[PDB]
Amino acid sequence: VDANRIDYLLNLVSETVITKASLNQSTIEFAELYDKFQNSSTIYKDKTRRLLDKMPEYLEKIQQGYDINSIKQDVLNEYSSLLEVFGDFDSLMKAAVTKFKSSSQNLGRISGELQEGVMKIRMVP
Amino acid sequence: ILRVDANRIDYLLNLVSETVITKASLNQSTIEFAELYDKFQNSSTIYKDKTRRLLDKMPEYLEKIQQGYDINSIKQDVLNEYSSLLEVFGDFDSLMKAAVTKFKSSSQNLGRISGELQEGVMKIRMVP
Repeated sequence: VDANRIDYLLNLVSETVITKASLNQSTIEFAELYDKFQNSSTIYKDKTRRLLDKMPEYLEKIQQGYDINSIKQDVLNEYSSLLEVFGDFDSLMKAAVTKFKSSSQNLGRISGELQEGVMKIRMVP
Repeated sequence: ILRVDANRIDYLLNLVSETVITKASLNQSTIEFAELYDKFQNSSTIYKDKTRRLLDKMPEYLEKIQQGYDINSIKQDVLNEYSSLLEVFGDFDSLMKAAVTKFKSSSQNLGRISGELQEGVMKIRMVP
């Protein structure tokens, strides 16, 4: 066999180990993203329960003549942040998907090269 | 200008086959996470619509109770908005966790295969 053909196979395996390292890093990124979603989900579900449980106190104040605008001020000040409870989940997720897709596609390219290269040595008599 | 063992080349073929299988599984995991991103985006839009509606309704509904509206209808509608909001992402947390678990499994398998490929390809090289 050609010496340079075997050195190409060694270089492809080197590319595989690097791609393996990047894919491992991607598993950690997606585990972190799962944790972030799970935490934000539990937090919003807990906080929205607290909001509903607060409503009778707001009613008591209104019944005593408290300004409804002050109630609105209290509600929005405490609870409007619910809108952002997931933080940067979506942008972090999109970036992690893009990075994972690139590494996975590169692995496909390497594996195709490995397949054809080793298959062509299997064809030498 | 190199000599290689035929049987070791067939062994490397089986390692490359395992690599291709793992790659196909990793590709499906990229699609799974892309689907989950899209699902999060769609459900997050609904989540914000529902949260804005609940926040707007609460002071309005307090005023309506004071104006003499049927209080049960107010309580019921708040609870109905609240349960819709609690369920807006459905089983996303479980689906995301399962997707991470599958990806971790295939990634670890790739690490094992890559170690075997490294030793396998280096040992086919014989002199003269």
